[PDB]
Amino acid sequence: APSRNGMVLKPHFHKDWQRRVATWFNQPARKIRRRKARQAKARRIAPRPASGPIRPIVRCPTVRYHTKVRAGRGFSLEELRVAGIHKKVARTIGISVDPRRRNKSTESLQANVQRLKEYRSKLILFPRKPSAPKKGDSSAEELKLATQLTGPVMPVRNVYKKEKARVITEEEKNFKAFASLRMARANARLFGIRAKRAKEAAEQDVEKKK
Amino acid sequence: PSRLRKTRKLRGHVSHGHGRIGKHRKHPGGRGNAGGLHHHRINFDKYHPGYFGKVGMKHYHLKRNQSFCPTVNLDKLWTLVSEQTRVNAAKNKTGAAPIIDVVRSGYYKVLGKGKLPKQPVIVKAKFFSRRAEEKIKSVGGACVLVA
RNA sequence: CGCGACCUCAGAUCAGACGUGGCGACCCGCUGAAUUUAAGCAUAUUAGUCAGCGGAGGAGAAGAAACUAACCAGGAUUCCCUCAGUAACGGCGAGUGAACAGGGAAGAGCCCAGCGCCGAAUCCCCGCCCCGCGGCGGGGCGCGGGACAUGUGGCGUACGGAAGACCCGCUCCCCGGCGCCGCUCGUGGGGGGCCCAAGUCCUUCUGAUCGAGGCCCAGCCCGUGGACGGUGUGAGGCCGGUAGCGGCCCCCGGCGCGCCGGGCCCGGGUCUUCCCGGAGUCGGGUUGCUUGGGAAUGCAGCCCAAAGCGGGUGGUAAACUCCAUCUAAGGCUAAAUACCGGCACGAGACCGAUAGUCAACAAGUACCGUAAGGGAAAGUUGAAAAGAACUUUGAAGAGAGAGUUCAAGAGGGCGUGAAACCGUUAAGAGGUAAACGGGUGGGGUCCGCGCAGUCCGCCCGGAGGAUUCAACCCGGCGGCGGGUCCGGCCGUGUCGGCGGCCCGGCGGAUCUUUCCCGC
RNA sequence: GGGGACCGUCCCCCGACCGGCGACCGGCCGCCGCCGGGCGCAUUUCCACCGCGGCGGUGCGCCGCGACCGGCUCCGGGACG
RNA sequence: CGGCGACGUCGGCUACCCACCCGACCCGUCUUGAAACACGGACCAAGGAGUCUAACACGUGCGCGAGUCGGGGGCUCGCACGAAAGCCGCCGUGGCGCAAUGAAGGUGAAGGCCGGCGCGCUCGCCGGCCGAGGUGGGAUCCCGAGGCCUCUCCAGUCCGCCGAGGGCGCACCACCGGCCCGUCUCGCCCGCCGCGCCGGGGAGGUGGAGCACGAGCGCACGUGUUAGGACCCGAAAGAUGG
RNA sequence: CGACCUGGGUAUAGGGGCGAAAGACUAAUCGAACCAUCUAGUAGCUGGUUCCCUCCGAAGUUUCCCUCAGGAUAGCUGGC
RNA sequence: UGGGCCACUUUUGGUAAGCAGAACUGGCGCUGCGGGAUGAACCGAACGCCGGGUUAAGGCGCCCGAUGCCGACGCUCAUCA
RNA sequence: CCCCGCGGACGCUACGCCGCGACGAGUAGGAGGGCCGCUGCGGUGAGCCUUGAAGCCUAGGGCGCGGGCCCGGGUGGAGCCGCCGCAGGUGCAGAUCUUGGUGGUAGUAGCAAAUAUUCAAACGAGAACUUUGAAGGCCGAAGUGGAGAAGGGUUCCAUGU
RNA sequence: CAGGGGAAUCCGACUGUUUAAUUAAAACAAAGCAUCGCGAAGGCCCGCGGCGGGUGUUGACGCGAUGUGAUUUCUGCCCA
RNA sequence: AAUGCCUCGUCAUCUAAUUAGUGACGCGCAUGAAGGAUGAACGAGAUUCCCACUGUCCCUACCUACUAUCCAGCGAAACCACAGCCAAGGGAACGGGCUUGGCGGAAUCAGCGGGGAAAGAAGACCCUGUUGAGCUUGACUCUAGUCUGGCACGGUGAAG
RNA sequence: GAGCAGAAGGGCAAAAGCUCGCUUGAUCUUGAUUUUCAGUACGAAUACAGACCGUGAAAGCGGGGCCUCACGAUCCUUCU
RNA sequence: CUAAUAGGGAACGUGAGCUGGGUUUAGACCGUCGUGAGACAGGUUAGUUUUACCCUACUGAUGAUGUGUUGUUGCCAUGGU
Ligand SMILES: [Mg+2]
Ligand SMILES: [Mg+2]
Ligand SMILES: [Mg+2]
Ligand SMILES: [Mg+2]
Ligand SMILES: [Mg+2]
Ligand SMILES: [Mg+2]
Ligand SMILES: [Mg+2]
Ligand SMILES: [Mg+2]
Ligand SMILES: [Mg+2]
Ligand SMILES: [Mg+2]
Ligand SMILES: [Mg+2]
Ligand SMILES: [Mg+2]
Ligand SMILES: [Mg+2]
Ligand SMILES: [Mg+2]
Ligand SMILES: [Mg+2]
Ligand SMILES: [Mg+2]
Ligand SMILES: [Mg+2]
Ligand SMILES: [Mg+2]
Ligand SMILES: [Mg+2]
Ligand SMILES: [Mg+2]
Ligand SMILES: [Mg+2]
Ligand SMILES: [Mg+2]
Ligand SMILES: [Mg+2]
Ligand SMILES: [Mg+2]
Ligand SMILES: [Mg+2]
Ligand SMILES: [Mg+2]
Ligand SMILES: [Mg+2]
Ligand SMILES: [Mg+2]
Ligand SMILES: [Mg+2]
Ligand SMILES: [Mg+2]
Ligand SMILES: [Mg+2]
Ligand SMILES: [Mg+2]
Ligand SMILES: [Mg+2]
Ligand SMILES: [Mg+2]
Ligand SMILES: [Mg+2]
Ligand SMILES: [Mg+2]
Ligand SMILES: [Mg+2]
Ligand SMILES: [Mg+2]
Ligand SMILES: [Mg+2]
Ligand SMILES: [Mg+2]
Ligand SMILES: [Mg+2]
Ligand SMILES: [Mg+2]
Ligand SMILES: [Mg+2]
Ligand SMILES: [Mg+2]
Ligand SMILES: [Mg+2]
Ligand SMILES: [Mg+2]
Ligand SMILES: [Mg+2]
Ligand SMILES: [Mg+2]
Ligand SMILES: [Mg+2]
Ligand SMILES: [Mg+2]
Ligand SMILES: [Mg+2]
Ligand SMILES: [Mg+2]
Ligand SMILES: [Mg+2]
Ligand SMILES: [Mg+2]
Ligand SMILES: [Mg+2]
Ligand SMILES: [Mg+2]
Ligand SMILES: [Mg+2]
Ligand SMILES: [Mg+2]
Ligand SMILES: [Mg+2]
Ligand SMILES: [Mg+2]
Ligand SMILES: [Mg+2]
Ligand SMILES: [Mg+2]
Ligand SMILES: [Mg+2]
Ligand SMILES: [Mg+2]
Ligand SMILES: [Mg+2]
Ligand SMILES: [Mg+2]
Ligand SMILES: [Mg+2]
Ligand SMILES: [Mg+2]
Ligand SMILES: [Mg+2]
Ligand SMILES: [Mg+2]
Ligand SMILES: [Mg+2]
Ligand SMILES: [Mg+2]
Ligand SMILES: [Mg+2]
Ligand SMILES: [Mg+2]
Ligand SMILES: [Mg+2]
Ligand SMILES: [Mg+2]
Ligand SMILES: [Mg+2]
Ligand SMILES: [Mg+2]
Ligand SMILES: [Mg+2]
Ligand SMILES: [Mg+2]
Ligand SMILES: [Mg+2]
Ligand SMILES: [Mg+2]
Ligand SMILES: [Mg+2]
Ligand SMILES: [Mg+2]
Ligand SMILES: [Mg+2]
Ligand SMILES: [Mg+2]
Ligand SMILES: [Mg+2]
Ligand SMILES: [Mg+2]
Ligand SMILES: [Mg+2]
Ligand SMILES: [Mg+2]
Ligand SMILES: [Mg+2]
Ligand SMILES: [Mg+2]
Ligand SMILES: [Mg+2]
Repeated sequence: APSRNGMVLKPHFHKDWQRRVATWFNQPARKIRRRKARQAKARRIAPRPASGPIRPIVRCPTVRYHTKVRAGRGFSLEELRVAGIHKKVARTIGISVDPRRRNKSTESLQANVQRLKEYRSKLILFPRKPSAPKKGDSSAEELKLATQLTGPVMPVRNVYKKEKARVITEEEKNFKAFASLRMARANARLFGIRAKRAKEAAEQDVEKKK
Repeated sequence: PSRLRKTRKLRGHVSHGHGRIGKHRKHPGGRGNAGGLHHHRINFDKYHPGYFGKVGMKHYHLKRNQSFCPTVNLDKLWTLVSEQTRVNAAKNKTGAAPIIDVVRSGYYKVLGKGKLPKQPVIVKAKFFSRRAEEKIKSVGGACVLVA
């Protein structure tokens, strides 16, 4: 029964919740088990980066996050094509590849192939047979310079262009920001109906003139 | 701590604070928000007006990201840049005005609550209100739109 | 009117294999209520839950878009945080209720059919020889059988592919083994076994001690070991253990080098010419269930029933139009995730024998029910049985002596041994049932070092003793004060910044090569 | 992208002036106190004993009595207007 | 000031028994009313009933504060304690707060004084300042004529107290204005790459859980309400499978 | 001497059976057996609800309710 | 808490009721104490543990505290006072 | 400028101490305090204890308004408590409460369906009940007789207690 | 060992059966009478389901469903 | 009348006396025809009368067996706030307790049924509950089965 | 002492009654208030304010009936 | 018949005293009512009547207190009548 002022509360406890309760007493043990598996994996892939393959630069989808850049699933096939990397050789040298991602623009496409070129330059390729180095890498570059990289390979950062203070032009001070926004909304709202009315007026004009 | 509660002070009192006449019974009045229109109507009308009935248009598959537009007022506009940006511009001999990109700071719309200090500034934003643009132009600044 | 070939079937204790049943905590497929809430109740809720049925594995399922989106776009699945008690559903009542984006754990991709090309290139079985037995393979042989053109294998699968040319690069894989590995890697990899510090020192308590004092040296001895348990108390040094990138012995396994043996076969770029897809399926109607999915989210039944610049989706039914996005109706796939059953462990601010599992014990036992099923009670002598020899009364049970023990006022349901209740002894009392509150009195049991009643400060007098008092000197140590007497400094400013982007740091939404590595 | 300059804070220094020596510390002094050792060896100082001693405080082993003072109260006499 | 004091007496008694006087019906419970001829209670022992989770609300304590919070993850010999603690900062994603209002499209919180001008037309171009208006109360604070002193005086030296009046006014309250969003009524202007069935503005009412120089966030505790077995015990029933 | 009595074997099983019919009988259970589970079902109704002292201290009334043995609401109460 | 009940007075239905229903104030419920022999409500008075004094309402033959006053004036005889 | 005296009570856990004035009923209910009580954890008491812990008993001594607590005596034989915090499965007279135990009733109701026993002897500690003998009776062949089915499961038979 | 008898009234024809554990009856049954359905691709009925199953190894002198209740005698009117 | 309220109907008969029985009457509250009316035999069926018979009674007595009783042995249970002498008063309006009075004398045995509003059972009557269940239907909402139409299985020929 | 639609009460005379004439204020709107009241709603009512009208020569009066009664949420539907 | 055949109370006295005819369960019949299940202050028939051994009361039966023990013979308080 309600009593004086309060909030109308609707708890979702009508459905025998006590038989399905997830406690978290194994959380500290799960963190230990995950940490041990991470360490074991890093030992397994000896000089390779401990995190995994290099991921591409990717812009987040919606209008809430399109100002943000993160790491994607894998480099697209167009990026590998213009970087000169075979799509089957890429995975063996630690480049993740996503065959289902396309490139709508050239700015993101060119930014990811610069990423691939920089990674390819930073890569030390051990010879398949250590006695015979065929095309991999000089022995000096891998004698002691090869260490296990920690963290994401070339971590993705959000860069911000710094705008230098400038003298405001007379044309900038005369731009009407609110009026332009209101008129842009109205133009998009009335674009279709204006085109229909213009077409209909053309129909009435030709039939009158004829 | 169970030692700080009324149950320790109610030991020896037969009714445990719930009365002898009306007692403590299971659910007199119903369970939950039962009878909000019949015998709890006065409570619901008195404290929760508008509780019953539909109002407005329903919209399937609302995506809150589409309408994401955080707003910042003019009185907090200069906090988005460093104080050094501000003091250098104030003592600047030339007419150079710093650029404040509110989209970089995480806002899309610039509202016009408060007042601005009297020095020009270029403000980049997705949206402006009418009075926010009016006050920015009053201090000699400019409003520039970004997408 | 026989003999053959095939097709479709049949039998066999034919040769060789496979399935069944259990467990079922977690997982997959179905089926599926009502109690309950709505203060009644029928939709709703409970709940796609309990019960019912089937099927697995160490995980399962899912899973590489007929996806999300509408952006400057993301990019298999699964799990966590958040979205969010939100959009939405709902006698729009009670109530119910996701997803996308974002951040993380993990991260891995692929294979057919079809279209085509290649003398079926393919596979199974049975014999023979050889190397080995370990999850039975390799090699060779068989004018040895069979499968298979009603389609095996190689190439190849939407991320396009193939064949020819032209150019460039010869680049190097897998498996089984011999010798040795480094040996594995948070410090041998795993399993098993056997071991590794130091008081039973002196004096004492006690039934027994692990108790209590002590152990001059800087302090009994060891300590990388002072966890724990046992031992007649309560023990780091009595014993097992504990610590240690301690030791020794045996067995098993996964990473390389030299070599052995076998298979082992061309890759990329450009141009040209070709080739490209899953149908009683999609989709539509209707019905029933289901969902947050709302003019219908998903599933299924019946009816209709496709197309190929097509088809699906684009969360309000429909037509036209543009655009975006994927490519259904075939298949596999680790990880992160789950785990009230099992095997083996560790721990706890939990319970302490009416508690905690029903079960601390010959407990799913005894016992009950025809059966399905129901289901207890019940721990403790003592350090050691040293478990009472022997004498005596009695037919014995049972006693009296004696004896063991620290104790039987511990005597085999025996640690302690409350209350209710009972026997006896002692004291008191008694015809208004007892019992009770207040006030006294009498008696009694105890208590009081009770029984000549405190104590101690100063002074006076008496008779005695004495590292003997004040004042001075020497030394030590304190307390307080001193313009800073002298330093050391402390707070606030105060300048050359000589001093810190080399010869001091960290930052900055401040300006720049107008000297330097990317258009 | 690097390297610079600038700004803001800092961390050490080279020095001075300012307020203090503080509850951040030492040395010198001055005063004071305590302790140890000498000297002082007796009308001083201290120690213990006795008086049925006095002045204070507390309190009488038990049972009792009296006195005056003050607070409250109930009464009774006497006298004046 | 008196008496009395060891094998008999002295003091004590809450406590043991007994006697007497006065008072006294058996508790719990429901109930207007119980000693009730109302129900439960033969006696004793042990057990036995407002709990935990989640969500709100308010109060209180703590830290930080226009912010706050790492709770999920990760890093730190992986581990007696330690499943703890510590740390991250380009792990703050995110939650809550910092902005409201409308069904929505959407829109979205600064005024006051002094001046010259169109016409100081209920007003538009600017200037200069200041920076949330004003009225009535308002703790506190500030000024303050006049008094308060010494053995006494002609005449000021330094500050302490009382003090009529006056002033600035915290928080908060009442009221009047002002601003933002919705919706009416009236009306005239302005803008231009789109000259539009375009966009903006004004005045006067009225609807809002608003603004008007933030107060929140996290943690802990208490109380109240609620969903859960829900303070404990209790149906007649219903369903599934045997 | 009969529509007779009776053993054993069989068949029918729970909203079912079987009944010369009484709602009879169906393992001492029948106007819906027994067993386990859903289930600690729900109860506005009955019973109980465990230490001490101090301070404050009620209501049986208003309005609405398929409300009349119950609630919400105002009142009365306490605390800060 | 949302069952009330009682008394003076006003008051409705009823022949009436220790009946049913209202108004006002007080009480009981929630409250003990002195008195009414006894008693939820009447009369007095409300309450910490006590000593002394004095009262209220009510009493003062004996139970049973207090008239055991040389109390005042009348009235009354009841074989149900 | 105190000094022949070099001296002068207590206090103030400030969450403490002191003073003055008024007040004190209480169900349901609320609040505060608790140096009231139970169990366990972190600290602390150079805590207690086999020269005797817990528990229990007690005409023993006391304290507190009270919840309760301290101390003496006895029994017992191995662990326990105070203080500062923390945490609860934390306090019982009731629930026709649960489990266990025990009373009065009460040496009471009762040991009364189917006719019935008696004598002697033996064994034996012991004889109304056993055994033997002698009588008197009953079942009366549709039996209280002799055998089986179902069911029981060793009850069968000896010997001993 | 081993019937008291007689005159009547009500009910049920009789014999039989029944509420094991309060009702033995006048209740049920019964023969008799009457009505209804059905010719098998059927009537009546079971069954979650099968062209499944019972009546049915049956066929109108049969099976199934009702009412009344021996004999005798009657069984009237009404199809709104 | 097992069916009639009024009703113990009215008349006759049976008796000393009959709300009973039988016979009769019938505007019959509210008899009546697959059930009405009869009718032998039958009946642990309901009723009235008569003969006989008797302890049913007047009106009780006596006897027998087993008990009860007393004893040896053995040995429960129900129930139990505390208990247990009354009159009146008041009081939840019927007290064992309270007030006022009457009074009150250990421990017991056999009986007894006045009280303990005795025990046995959370009244089954009655009401309430937004508690059920068995049954019914002209309640509400459904449903198995059935009747019917359509689509499919589902084809080949002709007449209309 | 009549009438004012109706129950009753109030009120009313060159009225509020009767008869004529013209009409549609029984219209479009925002708030405030009163009544029941919890100071919630509905219903009803009062006083304004802004339109647009009616009537009258005008002052004015009128957003129904002289006053006290004559009525209705959410959800859904339907119209504007 | 008689003198008369008065009226009443005691939980409408009296069911662990009886009986069980009536009312008032379950079986059944009839009439009326109801569509029906079923109902009827209508009629009819058949239908389990449990416990005392406790306390008191009462009825009887031993006893008990006081006269030193013990016995015989007696008195009458009181109660009944
Ligand atoms: Mg209380
Ligand atoms: Mg209690
Ligand atoms: Mg209603
Ligand atoms: Mg074979
Ligand atoms: Mg319900
Ligand atoms: Mg309910
Ligand atoms: Mg219900
Ligand atoms: Mg299941
Ligand atoms: Mg299986
Ligand atoms: Mg799988
Ligand atoms: Mg799969
Ligand atoms: Mg694909
Ligand atoms: Mg939220
Ligand atoms: Mg659901
Ligand atoms: Mg990761
Ligand atoms: Mg092929
Ligand atoms: Mg040990
Ligand atoms: Mg040890
Ligand atoms: Mg050792
Ligand atoms: Mg070791
Ligand atoms: Mg649409
Ligand atoms: Mg147990
Ligand atoms: Mg025990
Ligand atoms: Mg014996
Ligand atoms: Mg002993
Ligand atoms: Mg013992
Ligand atoms: Mg004794
Ligand atoms: Mg009660
Ligand atoms: Mg009552
Ligand atoms: Mg009581
Ligand atoms: Mg009574
Ligand atoms: Mg009773
Ligand atoms: Mg009761
Ligand atoms: Mg009882
Ligand atoms: Mg009991
Ligand atoms: Mg207890
Ligand atoms: Mg941590
Ligand atoms: Mg963010
Ligand atoms: Mg003001
Ligand atoms: Mg205002
Ligand atoms: Mg609240
Ligand atoms: Mg419960
Ligand atoms: Mg139901
Ligand atoms: Mg019946
Ligand atoms: Mg239950
Ligand atoms: Mg009640
Ligand atoms: Mg009530
Ligand atoms: Mg009354
Ligand atoms: Mg009450
Ligand atoms: Mg009161
Ligand atoms: Mg009183
Ligand atoms: Mg009195
Ligand atoms: Mg009186
Ligand atoms: Mg007094
Ligand atoms: Mg008197
Ligand atoms: Mg007297
Ligand atoms: Mg008289
Ligand atoms: Mg007082
Ligand atoms: Mg009080
Ligand atoms: Mg408890
Ligand atoms: Mg108890
Ligand atoms: Mg006997
Ligand atoms: Mg006998
Ligand atoms: Mg014979
Ligand atoms: Mg025989
Ligand atoms: Mg034998
Ligand atoms: Mg018959
Ligand atoms: Mg007949
Ligand atoms: Mg029979
Ligand atoms: Mg019977
Ligand atoms: Mg019978
Ligand atoms: Mg016939
Ligand atoms: Mg027949
Ligand atoms: Mg008759
Ligand atoms: Mg007769
Ligand atoms: Mg007749
Ligand atoms: Mg007929
Ligand atoms: Mg009496
Ligand atoms: Mg009852
Ligand atoms: Mg009952
Ligand atoms: Mg009700
Ligand atoms: Mg029902
Ligand atoms: Mg109907
Ligand atoms: Mg107007
Ligand atoms: Mg009017
Ligand atoms: Mg009677
Ligand atoms: Mg009886
Ligand atoms: Mg009786
Ligand atoms: Mg009878
Ligand atoms: Mg009957
Ligand atoms: Mg009829
Ligand atoms: Mg009979
Ligand atoms: Mg006499």
